[PDB]
Amino acid sequence: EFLKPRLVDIEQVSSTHAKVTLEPLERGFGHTLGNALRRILLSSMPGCAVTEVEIDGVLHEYSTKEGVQEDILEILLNLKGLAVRVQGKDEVILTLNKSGIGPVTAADITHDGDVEIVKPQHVICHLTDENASISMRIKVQRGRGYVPASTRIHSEEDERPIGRLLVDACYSPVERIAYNVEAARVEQRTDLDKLVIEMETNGTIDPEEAIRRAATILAEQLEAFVDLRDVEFDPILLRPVDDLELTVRSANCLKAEAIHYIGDLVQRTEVELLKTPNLGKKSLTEIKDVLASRGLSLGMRLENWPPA
Amino acid sequence: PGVLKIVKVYLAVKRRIQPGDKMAGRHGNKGVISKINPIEDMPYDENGTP
Amino acid sequence: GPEEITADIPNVGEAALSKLDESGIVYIGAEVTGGDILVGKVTPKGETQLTPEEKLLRAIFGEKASDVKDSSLRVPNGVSGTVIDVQVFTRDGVEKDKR
Repeated sequence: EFLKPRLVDIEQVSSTHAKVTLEPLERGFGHTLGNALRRILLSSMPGCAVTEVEIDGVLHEYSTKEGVQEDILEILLNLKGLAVRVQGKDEVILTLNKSGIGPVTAADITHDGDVEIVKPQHVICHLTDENASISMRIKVQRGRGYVPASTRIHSEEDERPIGRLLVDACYSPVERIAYNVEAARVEQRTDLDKLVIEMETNGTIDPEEAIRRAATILAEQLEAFVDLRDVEFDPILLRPVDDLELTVRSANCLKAEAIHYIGDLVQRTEVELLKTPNLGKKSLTEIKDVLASRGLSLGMRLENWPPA
Repeated sequence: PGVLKIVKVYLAVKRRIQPGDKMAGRHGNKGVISKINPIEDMPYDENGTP
Repeated sequence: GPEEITADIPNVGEAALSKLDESGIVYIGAEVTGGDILVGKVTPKGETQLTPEEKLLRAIFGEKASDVKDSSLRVPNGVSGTVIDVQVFTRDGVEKDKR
């Protein structure tokens, strides 16, 4: 009873600006689809952005390298905006070496196997003498959303040598997106809606692929709604008592009172186990002696007791 | 004369913005941030710029 | 005596000595947080009665046997960042630091 929207008349204004048209739409679905797709496209779009940078002569982001016009901070800020598209890899290393006079642009970065620089005119630093050279390595990854450098700690699971300048990552290619609804040119029907989406990205992702990915994400999220339905731990404890190196007159008495684990012995306050038959004043101190040797003071209070 | 050697160490920390950080214009309108909203949640005009 | 400054600090593990140079100063550019060691400054202690336990302790361990007291500058809790610069200074006559 509802016409199915189709992807038709996709055109590109520039290398970044793009317009996408969905011609068949019903009365209220234009705005709903437009807003949902805008939120999906802005929120979570896969992309690639520079993760870390190692420069040969520097030690920290707050240093100055002789022969360059910009501080290392400004170089990192410039690199954060680099736009690069990768294929089949997720931890790709980019090396850049240049010596001379003038700006050093993204086009100088050595041509990797499968790495495309969307814009090569992206100036990143300036060399201001004849005998100065720059040599740096960029590790660039693949991600989903904004991830600050500070909030990542798993990268410190392996110790990072001094010289690794961590930069923030954005990963989101869609810089801007707007939508609009218009009356369709179809005349046979009474009235139909046509949706137009303009997206300004960094050039890393094709518009049509972005629309398809957003639609797939929305469908996967809806898959939940399509069918509702639905209508004593530390190793020291849990250890058998026959290891504390106890005496013979204790072992039979210990088994006689159903003490098979180390823990349940700890939970016995002093004033009460003395009522045990043939416990022994000197023997009881020996139990307290060997048990305190493990650091378990008598009289602890537990919550629950498993049977294993 | 009691001193024999002196050493001084400088640390640098990059403080970012966050909810409690105080912000104001230059007409006397101060305030404290309350929520760092995601991009798609802010109001946007006809051209899509939030 | 003198509160000499050295990298080697008695009774401190090798993990806390990862960022200390051959003189006892954090490497420029190392990242510090929490209570990491900045400079290894040791204050000598007073002892002149070589008890048998003291002599056994000196025999089983180093010559000082950790009698020198450790008073090292450390980062106060809640302070983080990367070391930028170190500006050590020397008295005339004393041996100059390697740094």
